[PDB]
Amino acid sequence: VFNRPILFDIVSRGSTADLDGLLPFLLTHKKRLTDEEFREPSTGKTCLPKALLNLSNGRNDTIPVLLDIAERTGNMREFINSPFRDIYYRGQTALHIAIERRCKHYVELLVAQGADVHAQARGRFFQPKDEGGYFYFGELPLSLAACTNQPHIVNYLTENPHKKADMRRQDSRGNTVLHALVAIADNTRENTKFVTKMYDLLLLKCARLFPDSNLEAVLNNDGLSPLMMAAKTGKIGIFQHIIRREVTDEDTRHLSRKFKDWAYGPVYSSLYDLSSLDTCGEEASVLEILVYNSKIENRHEMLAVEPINELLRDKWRKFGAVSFYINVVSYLCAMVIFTLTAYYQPLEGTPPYPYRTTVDYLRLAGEVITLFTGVLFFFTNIKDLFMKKCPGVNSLFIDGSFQLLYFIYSVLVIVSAALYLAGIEAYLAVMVFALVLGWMNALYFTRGLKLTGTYSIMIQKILFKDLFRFLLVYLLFMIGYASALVSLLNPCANVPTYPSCRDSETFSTFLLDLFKLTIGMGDLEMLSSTKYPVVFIILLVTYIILTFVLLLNMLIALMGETVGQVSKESKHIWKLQWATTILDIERSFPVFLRKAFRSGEMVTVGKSSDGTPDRRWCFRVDEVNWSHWNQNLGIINEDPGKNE
Ligand SMILES: CCCCCC/C=C/CCCCCCCC(=O)O[C@H](COC(=O)CCCCCCCCCCC/C=C/CCCCCCCC)COP(=O)(O)OCC[N+](C)(C)C
Ligand SMILES: CCCCCC/C=C/CCCCCCCC(=O)O[C@H](COC(=O)CCCCCCCCCCC/C=C\CCCCCCCC)COP(=O)(O)OCC[N+](C)(C)C
Ligand SMILES: CCCCCC/C=C\CCCCCCCC(=O)O[C@H](COC(=O)CCCCCCCCCCC/C=C/CCCCCCCC)COP(=O)(O)OCC[N+](C)(C)C
Ligand SMILES: CCCCCC/C=C\CCCCCCCC(=O)O[C@H](COC(=O)CCCCCCCCCCC/C=C\CCCCCCCC)COP(=O)(O)OCC[N+](C)(C)C
Ligand SMILES: CCCCCC/C=C\CCCCCCCC(=O)O[C@H](COC(=O)CCCCCCCCCCC/C=C\CCCCCCCC)COP(=O)(O)OCC[N+](C)(C)C
Ligand SMILES: CCCCCC/C=C\CCCCCCCC(=O)O[C@H](COC(=O)CCCCCCCCCCC/C=C\CCCCCCCC)COP(=O)(O)OCC[N+](C)(C)C
Ligand SMILES: CCCCCC/C=C\CCCCCCCC(=O)O[C@H](COC(=O)CCCCCCCCCCC/C=C\CCCCCCCC)COP(=O)(O)OCC[N+](C)(C)C
Ligand code: NA
Repeated sequence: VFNRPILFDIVSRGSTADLDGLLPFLLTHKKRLTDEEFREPSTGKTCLPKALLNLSNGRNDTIPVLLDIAERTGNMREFINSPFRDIYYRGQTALHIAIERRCKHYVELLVAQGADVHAQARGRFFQPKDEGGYFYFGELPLSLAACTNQPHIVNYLTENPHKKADMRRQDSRGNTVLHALVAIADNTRENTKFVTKMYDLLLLKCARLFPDSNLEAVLNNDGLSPLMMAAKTGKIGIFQHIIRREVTDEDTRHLSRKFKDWAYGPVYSSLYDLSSLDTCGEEASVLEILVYNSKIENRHEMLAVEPINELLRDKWRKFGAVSFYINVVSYLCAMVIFTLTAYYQPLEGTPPYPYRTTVDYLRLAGEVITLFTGVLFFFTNIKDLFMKKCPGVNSLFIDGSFQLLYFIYSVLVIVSAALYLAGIEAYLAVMVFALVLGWMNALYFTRGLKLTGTYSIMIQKILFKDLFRFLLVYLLFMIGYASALVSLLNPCANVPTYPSCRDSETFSTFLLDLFKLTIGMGDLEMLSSTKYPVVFIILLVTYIILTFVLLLNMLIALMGETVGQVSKESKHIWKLQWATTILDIERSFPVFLRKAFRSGEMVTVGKSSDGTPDRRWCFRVDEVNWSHWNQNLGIINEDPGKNE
């Protein structure tokens, strides 16, 4: 009377008037609502999911009934819990369905019987949009309700009579509720609204509940926290909100990262928490994540917030400026040292090994210092291949290209030294390409000034969305005419004189004469040796119009369309270049020296409810406001000033 297909029409239909009869039929035959001849063969779906999917205006009258019949045969902690055993909805239960349908009345019901509030929806659907899934809320019903802008259940699953969902529970990746809100978040307006609210709501609620380590400290199975997870994923709206977290109620002020050290009239000093941002060596940091392994589309907005920008300038003036300007002079000299050898490198015989003088020993000092630079830039770039390297190289204006070019320069100094030692005499030609790269690799060191650093990246953008497009067509106009005009010149079999005639290098030299014409440093050198002389000049004049008057001047005009558009991008890319420069210098120091150039200070920011004073390494920011007069919230230092 009640087989599989007939019921799943009923509970789908929502008619609680023909299923009066399951009990006398589901008791004498000794069946159960959780059998294999009663669930769909593919997923594992049951009456109780099917009801909530087929929900009539927020009300399916069958769920109060089926669980009554479930009890009188007997199952609640096996019926409600029954997960879909698919590889695609794995772990999903009726409760995961009761909240996504946004039905609160039954979440009370499903929890009233004590179903589960930590079942983990591990399916390929319940997977981020980086694996082959759609919607990753975490994996828990609590993490779901928070990640769907549904506060009242997020309260309920915490504050209810029956079994409570704690916030400390990790999903299969370590990610708690707050790790998950950073995952579902985007940097839109309405998303960042409830993300921050439900973010706030919980770590406040974690403190009134378990009075211990904040939930925001709970790392995951990658090693990251919600703040370091926002930095890696590019979530500004929450990333901002964490760093400027002012909590006023003194029971939870310890969940703050912006403080108010003092406020005399309309001037106050704000004091930021650099607990994770600037950790000198020991811990993983927010600042090394934004700058190295993050999303380049939003780093400039994540580095252009509270203390980060002030924090990098506070590193540049200490050590970042100086050490950089020792890196530049040491490189320029190394290229002087590499210049002098090539100018005093002899050019007779086998590769000129014999030195036998003082000057030739001074040259040898230049070749040994040189080969060091090559192998140095070799090893430093190969260890980078095992460590930081491999973004979208050479379309990446944050040392993506220069890493590639110093690697080339590293090869050619090793090749040239191989051939200079293997006896081949073309050490020079390879060495000559190395020399020119290296002086062009001194554009690397234009980061110490917004002027020249903004300059060396426009060069690289006007070399992409600009003069390669030109090289394309210009090679079509040029091969077209170069083949067309040499087709008119008569061979030298006809007889010895090239510049009138055609033989065997005509094309080659003639391209150069056409390359000179477009740019202007050539002469037409009009020729009567051709068989049709008038048609020849019809074609040169079209080359000169369609290449100097039309393209090479349009080439100037496209740059103007570029440098007006990529200027704002270029100021933002420099701030990454500049920052990546600092953290590389800093990272190269030992920990005791980083810990000597700390950007901050210990401050007694409050008591940790045990009398333990909270000694956080922090960063001051003087600020002024002639409108926010009631600055009487968190005045740590009642005596305003720093009183040095
Ligand atoms: C940029 C190019 C990319 C595609 C590859 C195109 C290659 C172009 C080079 C053309 C070489 C010349 C070959 C034809 C002419 C020639 O030489 O003909 C002959 C025979 O040739 C040779 O014996 C070989 C000599 C050259 C070898 C080294 C080239 C190395 C080029 C490397 C590529 C350049 C970029 C490298 C950087 C890569 C990374 C960048 C980032 C990429 C983005 C990530 C004459 O020679 P000769 O020695 O005089 O022989 C004597 C013959 N006799 C007279 C005695 C009978
Ligand atoms: C204190 C605030 C000062 C503010 C005022 C301004 C001061 C500026 C001083 C600048 C110092 C840095 C410049 C020196 C050269 C330098 O650092 O060259 C670096 C590397 O050099 C070293 O490895 C040498 C080891 C020793 C260095 C420090 C010596 C200075 C110490 C004295 C300063 C004062 C503090 C401590 C002294 C100890 C006692 C405790 C203090 C507290 C009181 C007792 C060059 O970079 P490179 O690796 O080539 O680039 C990275 C390459 N990559 C990763 C990008 C590929
Ligand atoms: C990925 C990097 C690795 C590169 C791969 C290529 C490496 C090695 C090739 C060298 C071996 C070939 C020569 C051996 C045979 C020989 O000996 O051949 C010679 C002539 O050979 C040459 O001239 C070889 C020219 C080499 C240059 C290649 C390109 C180098 C790299 C190019 C890329 C970098 C660009 C920079 C430019 C800046 C602009 C853009 C910047 C970027 C944009 C801003 C024959 O004459 P002969 O006197 O008889 O020789 C002596 C022979 N004897 C009599 C002793 C037996
Ligand atoms: C108050 C501060 C007290 C400290 C004072 C200074 C102390 C020590 C100075 C030590 C000098 C050597 C430091 C080397 C640092 C270094 O390794 O630099 C490298 C640069 O390559 C080299 O150096 C090549 C290696 C061979 C050495 C140089 C040539 C031989 C020695 C010359 C020394 C003489 C100097 C100058 C004489 C002329 C003077 C005119 C003044 C004028 C003042 C205006 C940093 O490249 P990287 O960051 O890794 O970026 C590369 C790109 N990539 C890989 C990251 C993408
Ligand atoms: C390759 C490595 C990289 C090197 C980098 C350092 C290079 C240069 C140092 C420049 C420092 C100042 C730059 C700040 C400019 C600025 O801030 O503002 C600029 C104003 O520009 C200037 O005034 C440029 C200088 C004018 C005089 C030229 C020579 C000065 C250098 C020293 C002398 C060199 C000569 C002769 C040598 C003779 C010696 C005997 C040998 C002779 C033979 C024996 C525009 O204002 P704004 O629009 O507001 O800027 C926007 C950026 N903003 C404000 C946000 C930072
Ligand atoms: C996907 C396309 C792939 C196609 C590639 C095919 C290229 C070449 C293979 C064929 C050449 C074989 C060698 C020729 C024979 C030879 O050895 O001839 C030599 C002379 O030297 C040449 O002729 C070689 C220079 C070029 C010649 C024209 C071809 C032009 C090729 C241009 C390729 C264009 C690519 C791309 C377009 C640009 C835009 C970017 C793309 C799209 C986006 C990426 C011997 O002369 P001699 O005996 O003295 O003759 C005298 C005869 N007399 C006096 C008796 C009548
Ligand atoms: C859209 C661009 C392409 C247009 C192409 C179509 C136009 C013309 C091509 C056909 C020309 C044919 C010429 C005649 C054939 C020839 O060559 O006959 C030669 C001699 O010729 C002549 O005496 C012709 C007199 C001069 C007038 C030339 C044409 C008119 C010139 C103005 C052209 C204006 C338009 C265009 C140019 C500006 C372009 C920039 C725009 C933008 C581009 C996108 C044969 O020698 P022979 O009689 O044996 O020697 C003389 C007799 N004696 C004394 C030895 C016995
Ligand atoms: Na213009």
